[PDB]
Amino acid sequence: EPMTGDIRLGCIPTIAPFLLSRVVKQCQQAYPEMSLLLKEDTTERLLDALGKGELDLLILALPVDTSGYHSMKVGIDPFKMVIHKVGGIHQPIDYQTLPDESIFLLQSEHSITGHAITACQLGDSAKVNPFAATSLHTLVQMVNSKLGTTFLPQMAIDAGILNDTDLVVMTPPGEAPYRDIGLVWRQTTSRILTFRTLGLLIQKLLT
Amino acid sequence: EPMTGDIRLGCIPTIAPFLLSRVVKQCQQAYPEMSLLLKEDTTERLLDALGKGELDLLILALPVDTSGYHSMKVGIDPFKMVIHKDLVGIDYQTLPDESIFLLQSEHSITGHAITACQLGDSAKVNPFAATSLHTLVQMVNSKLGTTFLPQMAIDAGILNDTDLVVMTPPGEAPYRDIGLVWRQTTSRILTFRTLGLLIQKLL
Repeated sequence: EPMTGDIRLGCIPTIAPFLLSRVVKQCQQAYPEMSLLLKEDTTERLLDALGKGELDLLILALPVDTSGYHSMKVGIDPFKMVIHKVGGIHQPIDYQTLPDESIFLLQSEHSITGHAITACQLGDSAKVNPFAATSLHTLVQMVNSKLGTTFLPQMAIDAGILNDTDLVVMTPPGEAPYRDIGLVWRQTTSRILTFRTLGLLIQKLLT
Repeated sequence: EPMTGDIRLGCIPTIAPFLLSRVVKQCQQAYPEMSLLLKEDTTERLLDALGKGELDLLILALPVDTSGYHSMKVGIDPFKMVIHKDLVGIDYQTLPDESIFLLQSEHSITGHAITACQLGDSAKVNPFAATSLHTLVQMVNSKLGTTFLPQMAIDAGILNDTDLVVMTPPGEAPYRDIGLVWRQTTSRILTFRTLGLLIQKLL
């Protein structure tokens, strides 16, 4: 029964595009009798889906509200800020130097907006472009068009989201500028061995 | 004032990462006094925002429900089926079950690819229910199935640093139309036609 059967897995669109294929291919090779029924959605709808019984496991970015659930941290990944290679000004980043609507952020339903704001210490909301984005690939294209800057997760950079771009990587304002990756499941699960195995595989996948 | 002032423009996630940056770049170079207040969202939510006044202009497809609005077609982009480089060889029902990767019905590209490629067998669809074509590209590059892709994604380099090859899907009209949608009672007729010509030249 462990590592066998149908498991309905949820993963947020800031994690799934550059982790999920390696998660699924390894489980196909090592556990071919386990069928992962995936779903890509944002955090609140994913936790709700776990509440209704729609899903059994969620791959989330950890600092969210997981009340009534069990949550296991499986890794960290830092934040970076990207600019076209031609406006590199100063490495210790002052947010007040930047022009007015020049920091692109996803719609606030994506947890990466709040995580990047709190972790990289963005205090001036006037610095935030009024783009209501949903894809970080769109923002990478916007920054590559010299239209501003954005925060990128490290796991996006390591999978070549900056390929075919003139973007460069900077270190954001410090004081723990990272994001926790974690696994979420119901407290009444009967598949704790499977979820701990998936967590160990994901943690090892987060190099 | 044509190309001056605030314009609230919405774009679907299956078009935006391949055209929106170039649209905004050319607009702020040729018309620097027009501010594009942008939004990425799916077709029904963009239509709801257009009807309630939250947005003024939408970049969508043509074959969606645009009752009570004005649609202008600005071009086409073909549908192409992409597969891993090792896995190759009119594309009939040879494919196994749960193999075609499709986005949720929330995104119009699913219905567009289904109707334009004559996909009548749902059993060949993998039950992913995705939202991002880049995730599906990563899944196909891991030898996990097929997916449909718009030509504008391939032109923007979505197959770069992958091992995917392009195949012609079995459709009589294997393409998707692109269009601009706005309220019929608008006064910015010249601005919207200008942006439509701009997008049409870009496509």
